[PDB]
Amino acid sequence: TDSLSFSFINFDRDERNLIFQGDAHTSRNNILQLTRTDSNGAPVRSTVGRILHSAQVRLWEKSTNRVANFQTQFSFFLSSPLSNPADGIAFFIAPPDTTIPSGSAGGLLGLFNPRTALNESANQVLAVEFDTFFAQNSNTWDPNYQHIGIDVNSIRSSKVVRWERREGKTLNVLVTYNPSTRTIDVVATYPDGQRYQLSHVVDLTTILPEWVRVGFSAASGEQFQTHNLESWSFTSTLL
Amino acid sequence: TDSLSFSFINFDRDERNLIFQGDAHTSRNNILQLTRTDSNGAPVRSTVGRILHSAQVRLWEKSTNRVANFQTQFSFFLSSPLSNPADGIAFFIAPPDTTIPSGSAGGLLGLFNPRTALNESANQVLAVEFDTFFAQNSNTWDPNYQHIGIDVNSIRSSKVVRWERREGKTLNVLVTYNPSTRTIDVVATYPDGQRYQLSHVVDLTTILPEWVRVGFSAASGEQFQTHNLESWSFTSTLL
Ligand SMILES: CO[C@H]1O[C@H](CO)[C@@H](O)[C@H](O[C@H]2O[C@H](CO)[C@@H](O)[C@H](O)[C@@H]2O)[C@@H]1O
Ligand SMILES: CO[C@H]1O[C@H](CO)[C@@H](O)[C@H](O[C@H]2O[C@H](CO)[C@@H](O)[C@H](O)[C@@H]2O)[C@@H]1O
Ligand SMILES: *[C@@H]1O[C@H](CO)[C@@H](O)[C@H](O)[C@H]1NC(C)=O
Ligand SMILES: *[C@@H]1O[C@H](CO)[C@@H](O)[C@H](O)[C@H]1NC(C)=O
Ligand SMILES: [Ca+2]
Ligand SMILES: [Ca+2]
Ligand SMILES: [Mn+2]
Ligand SMILES: [Mn+2]
Repeated sequence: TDSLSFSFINFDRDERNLIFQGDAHTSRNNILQLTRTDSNGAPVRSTVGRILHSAQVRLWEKSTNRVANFQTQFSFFLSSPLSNPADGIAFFIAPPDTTIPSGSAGGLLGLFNPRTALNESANQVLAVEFDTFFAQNSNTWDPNYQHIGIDVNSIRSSKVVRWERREGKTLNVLVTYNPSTRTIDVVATYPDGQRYQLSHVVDLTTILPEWVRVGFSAASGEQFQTHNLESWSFTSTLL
Repeated sequence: TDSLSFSFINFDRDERNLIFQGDAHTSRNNILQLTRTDSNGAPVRSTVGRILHSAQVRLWEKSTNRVANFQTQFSFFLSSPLSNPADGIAFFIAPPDTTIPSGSAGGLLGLFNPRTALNESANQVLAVEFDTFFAQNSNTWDPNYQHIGIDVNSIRSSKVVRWERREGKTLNVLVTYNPSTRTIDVVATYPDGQRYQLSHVVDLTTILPEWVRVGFSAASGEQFQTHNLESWSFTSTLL
């Protein structure tokens, strides 16, 4: 596979190219609802949902020292009745057989096991997190504010920028990887022009295997919110 | 899925996004060898191989009357010691669960069952065939010359154009579907400029289900040749 691209303007109840994990489901409004809701659509405690595209990405080739670039765009909104809604949504990249770790329903965002969430040698994941919950006695790795973070094999972000959750409002995001500069760049905006930018230098060939899957994860622990993925496009080329 | 694209500059022995059926395999020269070879690489009798991309294409949407377009490019060469090498290679589109029919190793090109190969109501397939074998007492549906054909639910092509097989030589092909004119167009060239063109009006929403897979099939019966797929790119958008 030397190039791969796909897009979801919205999400289809009869989709065939998504792997659904945990509580992820497609709503009647063509929204990918990652986390569990009750019969009235209200968010509930202790839930993880994830999606991965069924098509795998060749991120690099050992035999030839080629590396892929990628560009991905997505939009989402979060809703909750709580003053401290939790826990957040992340774009992520992981080995193709990745599954939801035990104990990941909460501040580990469906990406990490509590026993190894800070142990880089035990993980293989790149994530861009939109983290709404930062209580310092439970999310001890977090900054003391809502934030966007680039995560490399750890729930402790390598880089963060302060971010403002806006109840019910859509955030649009562009994430790119440049293999020649080994840079992940993140740009996120709200419709009124409020902008967030974050970057981190990481050689993805050192943290991920040759073939990966890409997708999204979200979770709630004892505090909760819906995590509503509205759209997603992805392009990759193996230079 | 509102758009899907992928490409193979050549073929990877460690590919992850191809469904291999029958004798299809990837050679040490990064060639997709569809049909069976012996230990010396020589083609053998009575073999079918097919590949399908693992990602499914939404060809149309019943709920919304949207229809996809697609453009696909590929190249292949055929090799054989015989005066009458057989049987040919086809690009095809079929339901996602499609498998090799029994008795398809020969002039049915790995696409049809002998009992229903001419019964349109029993099939769901669009194929563009490159047919090298036309003996009139066994391939009774064929023109009496080598040909490119557009096949709609039948091994008897809806449209044909005379074509010249060239031993060991690469043919480059572009196939497109225009949903507004419901036209399949085929253009094939050899490096010296020799050109072949063929088109056929067929409403794909009337012959194929909403979700399909795309790929290639080749077969040999009592006469034989290798069917060597060199490259393949595919793009589709659901307008
Ligand atoms: C009200 O819940 C907060 O206080 C509790 C007691 O200190 C914590 O157990 C609780 O942590 C869990 O919920 C959060 C938010 O969903 C989650 O981030 C964390 O991983 C735990 O699941 C929370 O701090
Ligand atoms: C020498 O084989 C030709 O003559 C035989 C006797 O008439 C046929 O059985 C034979 O047909 C089978 O092979 C061809 C070529 O591979 C294939 O197109 C056909 O479907 C049969 O498998 C062939 O005509
Ligand atoms: C980190 O994880 C690896 C693999 O599970 C393990 O060998 C190592 O001991 C762990 N480190 C700590 C400090 O637990
Ligand atoms: C064609 O196929 C259909 C479905 O298998 C069958 O009902 C029909 O009788 C077939 N026609 C003939 C002439 O065999
Ligand atoms: Ca957190
Ligand atoms: Ca034939
Ligand atoms: Mn965080
Ligand atoms: Mn024919």
